[PDB]
Formats: sequence, structure tokens, C-alpha cells
Amino acid sequence: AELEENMHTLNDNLKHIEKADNAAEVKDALTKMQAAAQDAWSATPPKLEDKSPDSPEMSDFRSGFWELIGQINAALHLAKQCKVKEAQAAAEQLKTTCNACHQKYR
Amino acid sequence: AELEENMHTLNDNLKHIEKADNAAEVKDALTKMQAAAQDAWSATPPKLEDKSPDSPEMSDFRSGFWELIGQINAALHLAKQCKVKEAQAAAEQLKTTCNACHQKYR
Amino acid sequence: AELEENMHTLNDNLKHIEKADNAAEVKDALTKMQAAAQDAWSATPPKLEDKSPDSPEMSDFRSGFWELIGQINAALHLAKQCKVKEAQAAAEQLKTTCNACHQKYR
Amino acid sequence: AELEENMHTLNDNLKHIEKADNAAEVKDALTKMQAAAQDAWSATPPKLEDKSPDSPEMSDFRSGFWELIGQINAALHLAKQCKVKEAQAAAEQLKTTCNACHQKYR
Amino acid sequence: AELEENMHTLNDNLKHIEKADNAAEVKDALTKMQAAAQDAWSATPPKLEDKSPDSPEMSDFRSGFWELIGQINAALHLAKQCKVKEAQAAAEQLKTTCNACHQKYR
Amino acid sequence: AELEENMHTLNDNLKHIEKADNAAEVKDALTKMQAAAQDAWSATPPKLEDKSPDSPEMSDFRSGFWELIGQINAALHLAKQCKVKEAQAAAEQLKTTCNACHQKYR
Ligand code: HEC
Ligand code: HEC
Ligand code: HEC
Ligand code: HEC
Ligand code: HEC
Ligand code: HEC
Ligand SMILES: [Fe+3]
Ligand SMILES: [Fe+3]
Ligand SMILES: [Zn+2]
Ligand SMILES: [Zn+2]
Ligand SMILES: [Zn+2]
Ligand SMILES: [Zn+2]
Ligand SMILES: [Zn+2]
Ligand SMILES: [Zn+2]
Ligand SMILES: [Zn+2]
Ligand SMILES: [Zn+2]
Ligand SMILES: [Zn+2]
Ligand SMILES: [Zn+2]
Ligand SMILES: [Zn+2]
Ligand SMILES: [Zn+2]
Ligand SMILES: [Zn+2]
Ligand SMILES: [Zn+2]
Ligand SMILES: [Zn+2]
Repeated sequence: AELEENMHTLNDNLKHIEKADNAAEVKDALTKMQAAAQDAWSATPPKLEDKSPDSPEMSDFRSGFWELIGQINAALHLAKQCKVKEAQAAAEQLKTTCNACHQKYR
Repeated sequence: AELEENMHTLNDNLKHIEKADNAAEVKDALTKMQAAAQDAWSATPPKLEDKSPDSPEMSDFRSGFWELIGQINAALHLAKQCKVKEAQAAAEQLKTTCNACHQKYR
Repeated sequence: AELEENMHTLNDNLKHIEKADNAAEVKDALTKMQAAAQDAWSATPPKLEDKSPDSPEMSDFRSGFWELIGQINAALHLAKQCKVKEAQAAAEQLKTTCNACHQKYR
Repeated sequence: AELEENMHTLNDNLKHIEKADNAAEVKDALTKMQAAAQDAWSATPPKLEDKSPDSPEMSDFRSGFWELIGQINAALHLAKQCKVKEAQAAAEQLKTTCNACHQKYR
Repeated sequence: AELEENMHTLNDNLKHIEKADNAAEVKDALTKMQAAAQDAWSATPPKLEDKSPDSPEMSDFRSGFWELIGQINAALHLAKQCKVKEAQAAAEQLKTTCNACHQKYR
Repeated sequence: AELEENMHTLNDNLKHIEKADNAAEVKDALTKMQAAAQDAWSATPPKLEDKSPDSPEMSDFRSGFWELIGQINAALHLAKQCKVKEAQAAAEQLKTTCNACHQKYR
């Protein structure tokens, strides 16, 4: 999908996680988030169209999705442990990574 | 899967592409390669276990899979155009990227 | 996904079909369209939140996706016959069905 | 699949749900039911082959699968809440919807 | 699925192959056949419920699906070579294997 | 995949099961094992390349995967019952079947 649709997927599933009433919903939403972040990490955003693939900006953009995906997976592990509230709190913390990328490259 | 199993998947499917007799086989194998490279780009290899995630080494390791995946996708586009020989030749060129990573980090 | 994300999926894949250079791309995009239309036909749109499920409006809304999905499948059959231009022309004709629903319920 | 195979899938999975000993089995079976009902709602049954797609009969036939799918999803939510007995009881109630369609159109 | 539903899947997809107008349909149907045969080879049929798993009957029953799956895959290879008529003729030949099993164990 | 890659998949997932901290991990790993065993049961191993498909050796090789898959499924049922330790103990017992095949045919 387009990068912007991956972003809508990330945003909508974060909301599902916040309002989830059970572990299965949190796991389902985190899985959809892992997939969207995977589809996005290789894209090139608008504000970076004019840059060498090896530009530290592109490398930094990637690192951001690398960090996000690591955090998504850690929250998913908590959900697999049936620690629903802890998984939801970890999902909240993701937003720091969303925000840090958006501040630089959105 | 473990990083080493992703590597076996990449290696075996390159061989299928070389010996393929039709576009469907080349597409199938390139698809399996995209998936293995996706599963690998987030891993941390042995020779790099002692490094900051932001270490230019980890960033470089990622860039290598970024490059590989771009080339896999370009070869896949050729196969979707039914340009089997051209796709096979592009698959050959991938090995430069395999080799460059292995020289540094394997 | 939310109804609005199904709509983004339909819109983006129509654009891929228009600019496609081969049958595989058209088939891939039509498949993603079938799936989005399937995810949408059971939803309830905003302008209809206040209506009996059996309201002729909800029945009409459904009929619209029923028609759309039939047309998506017919275009997909053309693509499976490798009739790329004909499939692209059929994809264009879909927009009449998009438009007719939007005029009533969007 | 043919409409009659979707019906066999619905019937067999209802039986699995009745005899299930755990939530995972109920969820698995309800998921297979959602998929079969999705594959069926767009079909046209024998006793209706001679009717305008907009015939209130075809619209009614669709509404029946719309209702069924809503009930399947509600039972699935109960199973995700680990309310196995409640999910099984909701699966029983589905049969009212099966029966009402069959009385008219089977 | 139940063994009898795997059999319905095999039967219906053979019919799709006979009436197919393009390679994609033949491949799609053969793929569904491979999956049904995979789901069946491990089952135990009624007329054999009273037999040691190592009974030469169970071993023979398995061999039959082993043979069938090999033939399904060979027909699929022909379809990937875009040899539609040859794939359809190979699909016809499958029925010898269906028949031989049914004569013994159905 | 090649038979040897199916074997790596079986081996790696057994290790995940041993070190699992929750049911979801055990189920995920057992599912990957079922799939690898399914991909392997139809192969022909090196030490048997020179044998009639109906050779009691090939029939015996198959029986071994038949037994393995039955045991994988039984362990999976325990995991679906949330009996994690019991599922892990059943996964241990699988190794008897791995070993018996390897002694004869590896
Ligand atoms: C970089 C490493 C990013 C991370 C991590 C996340 N996002 Fe993002 N996002 C990023 C960019 C470069 C853009 C602009 C894309 C464009 O086409 O302009 C966005 C955009 C969004 C949007 C708005 C989409 C739109 O309609 O234009 C949303 C709602 C959004 N991003 C959400 C989001 C969330 C919730 C994330 C973490 C869970 C997240 N993004 C991560 C870059 C990056
Ligand atoms: C880094 C960016 C790499 C790219 C691109 C590719 N490979 Fe690789 N590979 C890499 C590492 C760090 C390692 C060592 C992993 C370990 O556990 O030691 C490997 C290993 C292999 C192997 C051997 C696996 C084994 O049995 O130990 C193979 C056969 C292999 N890699 C193949 C391969 C191919 C064909 C690639 C391109 C198509 C490729 N790799 C890319 C790192 C990287
Ligand atoms: C009813 C039967 C519809 C059919 C067929 C299609 N669409 Fe639609 N669409 C419909 C509604 C009720 C809405 C409003 C949803 C809302 O939340 O307000 C929409 C919306 C769109 C949009 C805008 C999405 C947004 O960002 O708000 C787009 C781009 C769109 N729809 C596209 C689209 C296409 C391309 C279709 C056919 C291929 C199509 N829609 C069909 C209802 C219906
Ligand atoms: C209409 C909205 C239906 C709903 C809801 C369900 N079924 Fe159905 N079913 C319907 C029709 C029109 C038919 C006849 C199809 C034909 O080819 O004649 C059927 C058939 C069945 C059958 C028999 C299949 C056969 O072997 O001929 C079964 C066992 C069956 N249906 C089961 C079933 C169940 C369990 C349902 C709810 C969970 C259900 N159906 C819903 C139409 C509709
Ligand atoms: C054994 C190795 C078989 C092979 C190969 C195939 N079939 Fe079969 N089939 C087999 C059995 C033991 C049974 C009886 C199952 C039962 O529950 O009684 C069947 C049954 C069928 C049926 C009828 C299903 C029903 O409604 O009762 C059909 C239509 C059928 N089988 C078709 C079929 C086809 C087309 C096959 C090859 C492509 C095929 N079967 C292979 C055992 C075996
Ligand atoms: C026969 C019925 C087998 C069963 C059951 C299992 N394995 Fe196996 N395995 C088998 C063969 C014939 C071979 C040799 C394949 C070859 O190409 O030489 C193997 C090999 C392995 C290996 C080594 C793979 C390699 O790198 O060469 C491993 C690690 C292995 N098998 C593991 C394994 C496990 C864990 C099993 C049960 C859970 C298992 N195998 C079952 C044949 C059979
Ligand atoms: Fe659970
Ligand atoms: Fe083709
Ligand atoms: Zn797109
Ligand atoms: Zn809920
Ligand atoms: Zn692993
Ligand atoms: Zn391996
Ligand atoms: Zn070939
Ligand atoms: Zn949502
Ligand atoms: Zn969107
Ligand atoms: Zn293209
Ligand atoms: Zn069919
Ligand atoms: Zn059970
Ligand atoms: Zn069943
Ligand atoms: Zn059936
Ligand atoms: Zn056709
Ligand atoms: Zn291979
Ligand atoms: Zn864990």
C-alpha cells in the first residue's frame, strides 16, 4: 500500500488497542501494525524525495521504523503473555516513536 | 525464522530462479525472497551483537537489505512483464549485494 | 478495516490498474479491490446510522457493493484471459457504480 | 466455492462449535463460518435463478447473510472474551437465521 | 475439513479445470486440489476405521494420495508453462487415481 | 522448500517450544511444525533415491511423517486447552519419532 495508507493502518489499530476489551483484539491489532510498519520501512517519504538512498536521512527514517517494529513486537509479546493492560501501555509508548519521525520527516 | 534460515531461503530460491523454465516459477521464487529479506532486515547478526542499534554498522546492515529488497522487487516487475531471461539476469545481479554484506558482516 | 480505509484501498487500486503495464498488476489490484469491497458491504455508513438494517436504504447500499463486486470479478476474468486493455476499460466502468453510491449515501 | 459447499462448511463448523472443549476451537470454527458466509452472500440460489438482481427476493437473500454474518461476528467477540459457553449458545441461535432463509429459498 | 469435504473440493475443481478458458483458472483449481489432497492424506476413511495405522491398507490409502498429489503437481507445472490443454489432459488422467482408491476404500 | 529446510524448521520450532513462556508461542511453533511436516511427507530422501515409490521404505518414510503429524496435532490440542507444560512435554516426545526416522533413512 501507499505509505499514507500504512500510516492510516497504524493509527486505526492503535485506537483499537486503546479500546480493546481482551488480549485477542490487542494481538490482532498489533499484528496489523507490524505488517503496516513492514510495508512502510522501505518507502521514501515526500520530504525526502531528493536524497541519496544512503543519505543519513533515509538511514534515519529506516531506523525509526526499525525502532517502531521492535516496540510493536515487544507489546505483542506482552499480549501473548495475556498482560493486556501492560500491552496497552506499551502501545501508548509507541507514539513517542511515531512523533519523533513525524517531527523530522512528516 | 532465524536469520540463517532466511539466508537458506534466499540461497535456495536464487537457485530455483536460475533453473526456472517459466515466469511463474521466477515470480514464486522472488516472492519467497522478498519475504525472507523482510524477515531478515530487522535482525542483528552475530558479528554485530556488541553494537548500538544506531551503530553505523547496524544502519549499514539494514541498508544492505533495503538495497536487496529493491532489487528483488525490480526483478519481480520484469517477471510480471513476462521478461523471464531479463528477470533471471537481474536475479544474478542480486548476488553482488549478498556478497557485499557477507564480506563486511558475515 | 474502517469503511473509509476500504474506500482508500478501492481508490488507490483503481489508479494502479489505470497505470498498469501488465496483466499481473491488474489482477493483483482487482484482487485487493474484491477484498476491500467484501470488507465494506457489511458496514453501515454515517448518513445511514439512523436506519433499520432492513431499511431499503441499507438494502440499497448492499446492492451497490453486490453490483461492484460482480463488476470487479468480471474485470478480473478479463485479466485472467490476458485481455489487459479490456480489463482496464472494465475497471473504468466500475466508477459508475462508485459514483451512484456516493451520490446517494456519501 | 459453490454455494452448496459454503453450506457444508457452515454446517460442519457449527458442529465443531457445539462439541468444542476450548475457546480456540470455537474461534477457529467461527472464522471458517465468516469466510463461508462471505463467499455465499453474493451467490444466486437455484430457486431464485429467474429474478432481477434487484428483486426483493435477492435483496432478502442477501439480508439473510448480512444478519448471519453479524451474528457470527458477535459470537466470535464472545469467544475472544473467553466466554466459551456464551459463544456456543450464540452459535446455537444462528440456526434461526439458517432456518429462516432455508424456509424461503432452499 | 472432513474427508468428504476434501472430496467435494477435489470433484468441483476438476470440473472447473475441464471448463477453464485460461491458465490462471487451471492453476487456481489445481492449487485448491493440492490443498484438499494434503488435508485428506492423513485422514482415516470409514471402511478402514478398524485397522492398525501401519495396516497395509492405511499405507495403501496414503500411497494413493501421494500419487494423486504428484500428478496434481505435474499438471500444475504444465499450467505454469502455459500449456493449458496439456494441463487439462493431465487433470483428466488424475481420475484413474481417484477411481482406484474409491474401488478399494470408498 | 527442500526437505532439509523443512528439517531446519522442525528443529528450530522444537527449540522455541522448549523455551516458550506462553501458550501462543507453543501454538505458533507447533503450527509451523505441522506445515513443515506436510511439506516433507511427500519428498524422497537421498538414501532412498533408488527405490520404487511403492517400496516399503518409501511407505515407511511416509508413515513416519504421518505419525509425527498426528503427534504434532495432539500437542497442539493440548496447547489450545492452555495446558502449556503438557504441550511442551508432548513436543519432547516427538523426538522419538524424529530419531526413529533418522536412524533408518538419514
Ligand atoms: C518514520 C519513521 C515514521 C514513523 C515511525 C511513523 N510515521 Fe506516520 N508518517 C510518516 C511520514 C513521513 C508521513 C507523511 C506521509 C505523507 O504522504 O505525507 C506520515 C504520515 C502519517 C499520518 C497522516 C497520513 C495522511 O493522511 O497524510 C498518520 C495518521 C500517521 N503518520 C500515523 C502514524 C502512527 C500512528 C505511527 C506510529 C504508530 C506512525 N505514523 C509512525 C513517517 C512515520
Ligand atoms: C546483509 C545485509 C546480508 C545480505 C544482503 C545477505 N546476507 Fe546472507 N548472511 C548475512 C549474514 C550476517 C550471515 C551470517 C548469519 C549467521 O548466523 O552467521 C549470512 C549468512 C548467509 C548464508 C549461510 C547461512 C548458514 O548456514 O550459516 C547464506 C547461504 C547466505 N547468507 C546467503 C545469502 C544470499 C543468497 C543473499 C542474497 C540473495 C544474502 N545472503 C544476502 C548477511 C546478509
Ligand atoms: C456504496 C455502495 C459505495 C460504493 C459502491 C463505493 N463507495 Fe466509496 N464511499 C461510500 C461511502 C458511504 C463513503 C463515505 C464513508 C465515510 O466515512 O464518510 C465513501 C467514501 C469514499 C471515499 C472517501 C473516503 C474518505 O477519505 O472519507 C473514497 C475515495 C471512495 N469512497 C472511493 C470509492 C471507489 C473508488 C469506489 C468504487 C471503485 C467506491 N468508493 C465505491 C460508499 C460507497
Ligand atoms: C440464505 C440467506 C441462507 C442462509 C443464511 C443459510 N443458508 Fe443454507 N442454504 C441456502 C440455500 C439457498 C441452500 C440451497 C443451495 C442449493 O444448491 O440447493 C442451502 C443449503 C444448505 C444445506 C444443504 C446443502 C446441500 O448439500 O444441498 C445445508 C447443510 C445448509 N444450507 C446449511 C446452512 C447452515 C448451517 C446455515 C447457518 C449457519 C445456513 N445454511 C445458512 C441458503 C441459506
Ligand atoms: C484414496 C486414496 C482416495 C483418493 C485418491 C480420492 N478419493 Fe474420493 N473418496 C475416498 C474415500 C475413502 C471416500 C469415502 C469418504 C466417506 O466419507 O465415505 C471418497 C469419497 C469421494 C466422493 C463422495 C463424497 C461424499 O459426498 O460422500 C467424491 C465426490 C470423491 N471422493 C471424489 C474424488 C476425486 C475427484 C478424487 C481425485 C481427483 C478423489 N476423490 C480421490 C478416497 C479417495
Ligand atoms: C522421516 C520420516 C523423518 C522424520 C519424521 C524427521 N526427519 Fe529429520 N531428516 C530426515 C531425513 C531423511 C533427513 C536427511 C535429509 C538430507 O537432505 O540429508 C533429515 C534431516 C534432518 C536434519 C539435518 C538437516 C541438514 O542440515 O542436513 C535435522 C536437523 C532434522 N532432520 C530434524 C528433524 C526433527 C527435529 C524432526 C522431528 C520433530 C525430524 N527431523 C523428523 C527424515 C525425517
Ligand atoms: Fe488465549
Ligand atoms: Fe501469465
Ligand atoms: Zn497502491
Ligand atoms: Zn471487543
Ligand atoms: Zn525460530
Ligand atoms: Zn535452513
Ligand atoms: Zn519448471
Ligand atoms: Zn479498525
Ligand atoms: Zn487510508
Ligand atoms: Zn509495472
Ligand atoms: Zn467451484
Ligand atoms: Zn478439542
Ligand atoms: Zn470439520
Ligand atoms: Zn461439501
Ligand atoms: Zn473463465
Ligand atoms: Zn527450493
Ligand atoms: Zn516469550
